[PDB]
Amino acid sequence: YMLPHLHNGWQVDQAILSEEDRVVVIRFGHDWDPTCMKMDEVLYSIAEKVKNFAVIYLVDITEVPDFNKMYELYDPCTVMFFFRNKHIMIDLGTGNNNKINWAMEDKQEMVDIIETVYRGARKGRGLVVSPKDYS
Amino acid sequence: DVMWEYKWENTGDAELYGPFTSAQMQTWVSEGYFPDGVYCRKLDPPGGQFYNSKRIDFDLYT
Repeated sequence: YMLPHLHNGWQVDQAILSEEDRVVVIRFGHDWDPTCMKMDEVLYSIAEKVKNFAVIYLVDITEVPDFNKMYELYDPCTVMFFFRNKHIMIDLGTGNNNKINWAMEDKQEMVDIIETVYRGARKGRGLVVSPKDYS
Repeated sequence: DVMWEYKWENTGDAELYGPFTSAQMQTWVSEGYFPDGVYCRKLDPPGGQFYNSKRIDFDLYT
């Protein structure tokens, strides 16, 4: 019951474009990467829980480098959020509102973040605050 | 439909306060009753995890 993967820019475009009522969660990185391994285990374990309002996709940014420049994907692991084709920003308290770029292994915490993104974006917020301050 | 509980300190001993609507929490926020925030969580599901209300936008759950 693995997480779905997207294998080119075109597929990523279609996936971001295809959800009217769910957050599109994208993990940019590589399966082989340790940070990605920890983040993937979280995403895998919450995928069923959030499936009504979020879909999660994994993208290998070697196989799919299309967005590297666009979203400055220079970290080992990057989770980003999209709603109705729009990049949703989250104030995590880190100074960077564009992405989660560390493996947070708190399962419920990740669920709560996704739910906040969904609830915010549905009400037209392009920026939302994370429930916990990450320093 | 969402419901909240909160405590003044983030400790295992602090009193928790009955079920509240999101609108109720929002009114209390805007009226200055949580000037340093309170430690709140949704009542469903039971898991919990308490957050400082200062980071919670109660208007998102209305």
